[PDB]
Parts: sequence; C-alpha cells; structure tokens
Amino acid sequence: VLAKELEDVNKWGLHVFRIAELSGNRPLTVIMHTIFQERDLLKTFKIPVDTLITYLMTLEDHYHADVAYHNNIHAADVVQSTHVLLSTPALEAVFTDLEILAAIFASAIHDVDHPGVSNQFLINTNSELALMYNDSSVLENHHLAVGFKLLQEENCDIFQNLTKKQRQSLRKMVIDIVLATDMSKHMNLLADLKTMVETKKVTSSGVLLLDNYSDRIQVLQNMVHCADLSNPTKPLQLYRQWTDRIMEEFFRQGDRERERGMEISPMCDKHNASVEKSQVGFIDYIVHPLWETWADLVHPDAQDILDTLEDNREWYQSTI
Ligand SMILES: COc1c(OCc2ccc(F)cc2)cc2oc3cc4c(c(OC/C=C/C(=O)O)c3c(=O)c2c1CC=C(C)C)C=CC(C)(C)O4
Ligand SMILES: [Mg+2]
Ligand SMILES: [Zn+2]
Repeated sequence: VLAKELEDVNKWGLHVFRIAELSGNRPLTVIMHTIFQERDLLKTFKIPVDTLITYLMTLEDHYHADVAYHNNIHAADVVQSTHVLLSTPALEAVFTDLEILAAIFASAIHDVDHPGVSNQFLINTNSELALMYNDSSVLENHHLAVGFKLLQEENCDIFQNLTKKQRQSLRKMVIDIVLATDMSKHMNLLADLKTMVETKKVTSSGVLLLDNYSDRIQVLQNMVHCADLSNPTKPLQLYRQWTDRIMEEFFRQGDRERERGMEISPMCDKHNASVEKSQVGFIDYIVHPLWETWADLVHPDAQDILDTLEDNREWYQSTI
C-alpha cells in the first residue's frame, strides 16, 4: 500500500500526507530513499543503503513533530517536488549527478530543526539563534549547520565515498541553495530569474543552456525555492491542508507575540485573520510571479502546474 503510493514519486501532487501516515510518520526517509533508488544515486555515489537510512532517520528526527507546517512532512514534500522539477524535459541532461544530489540533499535539510517561528520573531526576541547568526538568514544558517553536523553521527556519512573535490563542491552548492530559501531574498532571486528568462539560451536539442556556475546554481536555487513555494500549485485537497497547517503555526507565533506585548506579525493575529484573502494575496504577489517566471524558463513543461495554481487562486478568491 505504501509501496503502491510511492509509485507516484515522479508525479506532481503525490499524496504526501497519506505517505506520512502509511510510513509511521516517516515521509522524509521513505520518499528520499525511493528517490535515491529511482535516480540510482546509491550506486552512482557508493552510498551504503544502511548509512542512507540511518542518516535520513536521524535527519527526520530533528524536524519538530509538534510544529504544524515546518516539519518532516514539509521536508518530504519539498524533496519530492524538487525531484519532479529536476525531471523537466527542458532540463534533461543539464545537471550533473552531483548537482542533482546537491539539490535533493538541500531540499531534505532545508528546514531541519525549524522551531515554528520566523527569522524576524527570533531577531526581535533576542533569541540564541539570532545572536549566533547576527540577524542574517538566522534559520537558514541553522538548517544547514544541523543538516551537515548530523552527517558525522555514527554511520551517517552518506557522502563517505565522494572524492574530496566532490564533497567540497556539493557542500558549497548545498549552502548556496539553502541560504537562497530565506524569504527575505525572494525579490532579488525572482529578479535574477526574470533576467535569465529574458536572455534565455537553449541548445540544439531544445534544452536549457547553462554556461557557468552562476547560472547553474541560480537555477537550482530558484528550483528549490519554487518547490518551497509550491503548496498553491498542488491539487486543492493538498493545498488546503497546507494552508491549515501554516495558519496554525502563524497563529501560534502571533499568540506569543501578543503575550509579549509585541506587534503581531502579518497573518499571525487569529482575532484579525482573513485566511482566504491572504492566500489570494500571497499567490498574486509572491507565488504566481515566481511560478509564471519558472514556467517561462521551462516552457511549456510547467503549463499544468501553472494552470492548477490559477484554478486554486480562483477557488480561494471565490470564497470571499
Ligand atoms: C513576511 O512575508 C510573508 C507574508 O507577508 C504577508 C503577506 C505578503 C504578501 C501578501 F500578498 C499577503 C500577505 C505572508 C506569507 O504567507 C505565507 C503563506 C503560506 C506559506 C508561506 O510560507 C512560505 C514557505 C515557507 C517555508 O517553507 O518556510 C507564507 C510566507 O512565508 C509569507 C511571508 C514570507 C516570510 C517572510 C518575509 C519572513 C506556506 C504555505 C502556504 C502557501 C499555504 O501559505
Ligand atoms: Mg525555511
Ligand atoms: Zn521550507
């Protein structure tokens, strides 16, 4: 049954919540294991199967089960979504196995040990995290720090058989990718992606042409960023449960902010919320400009995804 559901791993709108239930709250381990097998990454990179499972289970453990959105289910969802975006025809044979590995690894660790509050909340409450990271991409630096540190636990180094050059290069790409998931960088990341689409070059086979590191990492950065912002592009029954979860986490932060005499962050005030209006807002100003730009990059590969996003936007609008 779980094996049956894991057959949809190459499809957008995989039912990740059912996989979480059917796997005993291990969506991240089973989805990553499935993907690594499907891409033959264990053979390519000589990853012992027991090492892979041991690391995935430790990594999954360090997502908070009592955080409603930023948990191991979100992590599995972003992994799988990145996996599908990597298979788009316009990117066929563009990225190396190592780059593919970096973007999937980055997706899996990208929110680990997220405590359920935003960077700004952690800065304004003079948290230990904000003090360690000097108010700059506080959460994103921590996700990386944890995701790499766990590689050193007993039988957890899934990269043990990479060359030195391979390890160095993967590490840098993973850092570059996860630091780009910081929402405060969205505008500059989208602005760069627009520029790339406007000067887009394709090869004789129709595939996207990426000459240099800068272009290659920027596509992988925006790819994982799109995967991170992909809830509104999924089938509505999935999207709605992500909205429920984000609003619970947001409202909880807002209660803490109220208790402390702070101003409540946008969308965190449960006595003054408009869930539907905000999803429409967020899609119109953030999610759709990004996905429309990605759709242009990989035209027409992403047309169904963009269509689903436009329907979901219409549906949320219709309930106001
Ligand atoms: C403060 O800005 C805002 C903001 O401002 C208020 C506003 C902005 C524009 C607008 F039009 C309406 C409201 C509203 C926001 O609304 C969201 C809605 C969401 C989700 C969000 O998370 C994205 C994933 C995060 C992760 O995986 O970590 C976000 C945001 O992150 C967000 C941010 C960004 C955060 C910053 C700058 C710190 C996730 C799932 C769905 C789509 C179901 O719902
Ligand atoms: Mg994050
Ligand atoms: Zn995330």
